[PDB]
Amino acid sequence: QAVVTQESALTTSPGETVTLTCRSSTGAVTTSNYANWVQETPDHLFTGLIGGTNNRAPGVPARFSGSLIGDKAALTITGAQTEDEAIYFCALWYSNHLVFGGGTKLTVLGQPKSSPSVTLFPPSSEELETNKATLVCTITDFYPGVVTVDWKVDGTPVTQGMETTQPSKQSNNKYMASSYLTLTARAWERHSSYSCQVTHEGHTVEKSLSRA
Amino acid sequence: QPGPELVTPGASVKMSCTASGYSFSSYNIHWVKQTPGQGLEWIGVIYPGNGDTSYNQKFRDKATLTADKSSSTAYMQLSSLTSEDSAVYHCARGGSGLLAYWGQGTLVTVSSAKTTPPSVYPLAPGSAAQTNSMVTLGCLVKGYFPEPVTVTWNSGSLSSGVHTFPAVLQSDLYTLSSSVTVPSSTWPSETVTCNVAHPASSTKVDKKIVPR
Repeated sequence: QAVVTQESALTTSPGETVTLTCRSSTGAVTTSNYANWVQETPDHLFTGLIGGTNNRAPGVPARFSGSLIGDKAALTITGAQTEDEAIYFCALWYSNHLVFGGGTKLTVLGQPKSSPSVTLFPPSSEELETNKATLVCTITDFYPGVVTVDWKVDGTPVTQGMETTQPSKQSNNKYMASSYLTLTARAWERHSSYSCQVTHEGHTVEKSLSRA
Repeated sequence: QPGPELVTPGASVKMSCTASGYSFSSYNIHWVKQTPGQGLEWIGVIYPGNGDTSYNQKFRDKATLTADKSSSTAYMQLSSLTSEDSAVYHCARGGSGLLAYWGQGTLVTVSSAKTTPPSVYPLAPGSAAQTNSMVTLGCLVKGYFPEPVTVTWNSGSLSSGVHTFPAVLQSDLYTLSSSVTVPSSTWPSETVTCNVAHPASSTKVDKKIVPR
């Protein structure tokens, strides 16, 4: 079992030509690997594109095409569309064993970039009766759909007891997310400040609350 | 058997591949395993033309592929079910060397976990901003197994502004949030709710979002 490598993410605009590659650690990617290409839409639908290195599946638009660039298998989208923003997976054959790649998340700028809106909730009184406290931080309406989250208690960073959801697409083709910070009801009354920091494209949006 | 997703550790499931891939082709039929972490894994391929099967060495003792040309059927039967097999098992139809058509995607959950009803806690706003004024409210659905749960707002009257985030696995138990936004002419003046129903063991909760 060899390992198949792809580019983590790429960004482009409509009308432009973008090239994705597919690397093989155990040598080079030849014609005898029969490169496969599958697309996964952010709604998780899965559609086959390319087989046998360069054969389009029946029904696939002419803007999709596969080829071999030097020692790597490649997918070329000439005249990219807004509907092309999705995750693309690569698959190489090996004797009698198909290995899949990590996938490449392609972003297509079909709408203006947007800073995420952040809401923060303090733990409810009922949960405190169970000696537990959970702060909820909701992150909605951002584009592109990549966000990192950090927490801060009393101005000091906490990297423990945190959990963030993965970005899912909204109805307006934007993205949304949330995060939970669980503490004890004892710790909830033994500190003061709580902060949820959302970093999106270089800029940081921050929302805080103080138990008062 | 079966497909309501929940099965005992040590059981043996059997799935089927069906859609509208239309008569004609299906020269090969592949099967793919999708899971948060291991990504896409290839189980094997069956050639309905003469029966010829190929299996991944990892799933040679656990997977069995069958198909007939009578009712255009194509089955996979698993056995010795561990919680490792908890994944989304897809099916891929297509011609020679083509992962053309993909199916719905059968969810499979293997766990010894007991069934636990959910508990809902209201989430009041407070000094933690919600964008463009208005009023953002929500609920915390925490500690339920298995999936899913359904959340509504104002008995269904209240759409728009609703954001039901996906559930994050939190130590053998599921947990999700769900925000909603209404003008101040509704809150804190009048009614906001909030119905979290949980099928598997049945549960129906009503929570009035009373201010802090």
